[PDB]
Amino acid sequence: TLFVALYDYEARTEDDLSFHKGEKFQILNSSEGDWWEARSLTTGETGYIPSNYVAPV
Amino acid sequence: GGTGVTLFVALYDYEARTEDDLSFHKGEKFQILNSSEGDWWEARSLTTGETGYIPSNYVAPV
Amino acid sequence: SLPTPPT
Ligand code: NA
Repeated sequence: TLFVALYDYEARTEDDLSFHKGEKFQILNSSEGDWWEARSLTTGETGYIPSNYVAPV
Repeated sequence: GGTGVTLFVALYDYEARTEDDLSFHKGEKFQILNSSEGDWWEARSLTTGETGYIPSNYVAPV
Repeated sequence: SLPTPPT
């Protein structure tokens, strides 16, 4: 159930994650629209990610 | 710079804004043919077989 | 409200 970043992303808002291509995530909440809550498996940080930037491993 | 996956799903309905656009509905599946222009992608609809432009932030990997 | 990928 791991997801992987297809692209780098630089987040400029408080609650959105920045991440690099290849970074791995666990999805915590996909129910609230097309920004998902996720945990980065690099940092352990939780925040929102754009769901079009990640794909299932 | 491109996408490592090639099979995408529409997150929203879209109405073509030009003759070379696809129109599509939420859930429709696509194979991406050219992502190199960035904001607009060339895709094949796996419903219609038609090829045309889609807005790249309307789709996500399956 | 999603970003366009940087392709
Ligand atoms: Na942030």
